[PDB]
Amino acid sequence: QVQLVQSGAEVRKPGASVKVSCRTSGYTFTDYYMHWVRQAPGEGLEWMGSINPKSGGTSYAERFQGRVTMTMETSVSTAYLDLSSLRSDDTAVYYCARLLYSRAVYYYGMDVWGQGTTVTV
Amino acid sequence: VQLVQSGPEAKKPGASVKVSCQASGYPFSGYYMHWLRQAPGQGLEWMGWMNPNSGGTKYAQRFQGRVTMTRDTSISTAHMELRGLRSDDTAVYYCARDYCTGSSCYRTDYDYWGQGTLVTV
Amino acid sequence: YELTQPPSVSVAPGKTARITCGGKDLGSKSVHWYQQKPGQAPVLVIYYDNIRPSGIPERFSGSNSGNTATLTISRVEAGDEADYYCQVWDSSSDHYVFGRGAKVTV
Amino acid sequence: IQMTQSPSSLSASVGDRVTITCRASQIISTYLNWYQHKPGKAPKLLIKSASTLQSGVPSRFSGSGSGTDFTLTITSLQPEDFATFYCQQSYRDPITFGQGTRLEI
Amino acid sequence: SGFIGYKCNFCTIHSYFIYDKIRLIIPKKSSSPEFKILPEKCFQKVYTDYENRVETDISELGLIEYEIEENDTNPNYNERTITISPFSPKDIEFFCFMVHVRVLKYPHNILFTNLTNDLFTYLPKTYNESNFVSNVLEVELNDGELFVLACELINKKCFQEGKEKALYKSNKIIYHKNLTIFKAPFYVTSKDVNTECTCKFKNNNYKIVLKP
Ligand SMILES: *[C@@H]1O[C@H](CO)[C@@H](O[C@@H]2O[C@H](CO)[C@@H](O)[C@H](O)[C@H]2NC(C)=O)[C@H](O)[C@H]1NC(C)=O
Ligand SMILES: *[C@@H]1O[C@H](CO)[C@@H](O[C@@H]2O[C@H](CO)[C@@H](O)[C@H](O)[C@H]2NC(C)=O)[C@H](O)[C@H]1NC(C)=O
Ligand SMILES: *[C@@H]1O[C@H](CO)[C@@H](O)[C@H](O)[C@H]1NC(C)=O
Repeated sequence: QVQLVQSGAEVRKPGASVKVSCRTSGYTFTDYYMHWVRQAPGEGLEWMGSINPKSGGTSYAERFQGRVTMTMETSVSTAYLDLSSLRSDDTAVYYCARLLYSRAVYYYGMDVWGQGTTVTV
Repeated sequence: VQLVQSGPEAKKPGASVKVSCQASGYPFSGYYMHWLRQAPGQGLEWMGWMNPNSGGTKYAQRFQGRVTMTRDTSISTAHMELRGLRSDDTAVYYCARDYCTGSSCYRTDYDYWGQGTLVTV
Repeated sequence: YELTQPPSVSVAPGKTARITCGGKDLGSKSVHWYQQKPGQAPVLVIYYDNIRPSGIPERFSGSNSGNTATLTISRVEAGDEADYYCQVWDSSSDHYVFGRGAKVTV
Repeated sequence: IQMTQSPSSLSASVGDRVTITCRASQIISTYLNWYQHKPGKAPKLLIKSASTLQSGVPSRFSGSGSGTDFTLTITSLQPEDFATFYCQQSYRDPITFGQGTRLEI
Repeated sequence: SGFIGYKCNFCTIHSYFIYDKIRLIIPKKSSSPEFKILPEKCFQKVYTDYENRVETDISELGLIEYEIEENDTNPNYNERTITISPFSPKDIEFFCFMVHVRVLKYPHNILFTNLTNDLFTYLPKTYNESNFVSNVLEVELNDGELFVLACELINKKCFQEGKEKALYKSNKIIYHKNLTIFKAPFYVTSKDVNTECTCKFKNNNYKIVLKP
C-alpha cells in the first residue's frame, strides 16, 4: 500500500534538460529527507544531492553541483529533480530515497527507494 | 565431632583440682576453650576462655587470681587448675568449643559440651 | 573523502562473508549498507552500522570498529548475489560519500 | 549484668506451645544463644544468634525477639524437649547466663 | 558529595550512592575478642536512630533496591557488605556500632530506558522502547541527569566511543547487575557532543543517543 513511483523512462539528446519526478504516495512528504542517487550502467551508485525537508537545502555533490537544481513544491508532495547540460557521464538510472529527518543526520538510512527512471543521453 | 572430658574427681577443701579436656574430630587450635561452673541449684557461670593459638588467657573478675588454665600442644589437651576451693566452689565443670569463633559471627556459642566433671569440696 | 571498499569478494555457500568498508576515522562516522541487485533498487540491509531493518532475513548483520566496517552476512545462500555499498554522511563537507562497492558471489 | 528469666518457674503439658521471655540488664542486641540442659548429660545448643536454628535441632524449636526481650516457640512439646533452658549474653566480656527455666511436663 | 573516601576500617559517609558499595572491614574476633559491633547483623538489621538504638530490618529503612553480602572466604578478615542504589526517595541514615552511613536523595532527575523485558517496578520514570524512533532513541540529558539503561545485552564499548569527533564526557559509568547507569557531567562546554551505546532486543539492535 506504500510505494515510491518515479517518472517513466525518457531519452534526451546531449546538452538538453531532463526533469525527473519522485512523488510520495504512501508516505507524507517533509517527514523524511529526500535524496537522489544515480547508477551508471555497469558502475557503482553515486548520490547526487540531498534537500532538507524543513528548510531548503543546497547540499549537492561537487561533481553535480553546477547542473543540479532540486526543488520541493510540497503542494502535490512530489520531489522534482531538474537536470540539464547532459553528457556521456550524465546518463544513469536514477533513484529517489528517503531517510528520517533529525537534528543530527548520520543515523537513519534510506529504507525506501524509488521505482527507477532510466535516462538515455 | 565429640569432646571427651576426664572423669570426675573430688578434692579436699583447700586443695586444687585439675580437669582434663580432650578435643576429637576438630582442630584443637582456632577454637576458644570456655569453662562453666554448674553449681547445684544455681545457673551456669562463665569462668574464662583460653586461646589455643596464641596461648593467652583471660579470667573472670571473681576468679582473677585463683583459676589457672594451661595446655599441651603435643597432646592437644586443655587443663584448668583452680586453687582455694571453698564450700561454694563445688559444681559440675564443662569445657565447650565456640563454633562461632572460626568465622563470621562475633557471638559466643557452645555447640558441643563436655561430659561434666563433678567436683566436690 | 573516499571509501576503499574491495573491488570484489569471493564466498562459498553456507559461509560468512566480510565486506570491509575502509575509510579514515570511519569509526566516528556511520555507515549505511545497501544491497544492489542487478535491476532491483538498493535494499537497505544495515543502517547506522549495526541495525537490522524491520523486514529482512535474520542472517544479515554488520558492525563498525576502528577504521573498518564489516558487513557480516552469515550463512550465505541463494538470493544474496548482490553489490553491497556502504554510505557515509560526511559532516564537515555536509555531503554523503558513497562506497565504490563489493559484489558478493556464491 | 544479671539477665533474669522471669518465667523461670514453668509447667507445660505435652503438645502445648510455650513462650519463655528472657530479659537482661542492658541492651545486648541479638547476641543470644539458647541452650537445652537436660538433667545430667550436657547442655545442648538449640538456637544460634536467636534468629537461626542449630543443626540437629527439630523444627519445633524457634527463636524470636531482639534487643532486650526474646522468645522461644515450640510447635509440639516432646519428652526430649523437657529440660532447663539458659540464655547466653554474648555481648560484653563477662558472660552472664540465666537462672534457668525448668519446662516441667 | 565532596569526599573520595568510602572505606570503613569513626567512619562517616555522606555521598550520593549510585550502586556504590560499603566495605565493612571487621576482624575475625579470633585474634582480638574485645572488639565488637553492637548490631550483630550489621547492614541487614541496623539502628535507624542514633540515641534510640532499635534493630530494624534493612527492608524498612528507606532503601529501594539493595543486596546485602556477607562473604567469609578471607581468613584474615570478614566483611558484611551492602549495595546502595540511586532509587531511594529520601535521605535515610543508619548507624552500625561508629559507622554513620548517609544515603542522600539524588537532587537531579532520573531517566530509565527498559529495553529488557522485565518489571523494574522500583523506578517507573521512563521512555520505554516505544519512544525509539526507527530503532534509535535520542535522549537528551539536563545537567547532572542520571540515565539508566536496562538492556542486558550491552555488548562492549558502551559510552566509551562517541560519534562525530568529541566524546560526551561522563563522570561515572556503572555496570552493576546487568544495569547500565550514565551520570551526566553536569557541566558541558558545547551542547553539540554525543555519546552512544548498543543493545540487542529481539536480535534487533536498539541504540541510545545521549546529548546535553
Ligand atoms: C518497564 O518494563 C515493563 C515490562 O517490559 C513495562 O510494562 C509493564 O508490563 C507489565 C507486564 O509485563 C505490567 O504488569 C506493568 O504494569 C507494566 N508497567 C507499567 C508501568 O505499567 C513498563 O511499561 C516499563 N516502564 C515502566 C515505567 O515500568
Ligand atoms: C511502554 O511500552 C509498553 C510496551 O512495552 C506500552 O504498553 C502497551 O500500551 C498499549 C497502549 O496503552 C497497550 O494496548 C498494550 O497492551 C501495552 N502492552 C503491554 C505489553 O502491556 C506502553 O504504552 C508504553 N508506555 C507509554 C507509551 O507511556
Ligand atoms: C567475597 O566472597 C566471595 C565468595 O564467592 C569470594 O570469592 C571472594 O574472594 C570474597 N572477596 C572478598 C574481598 O572478601
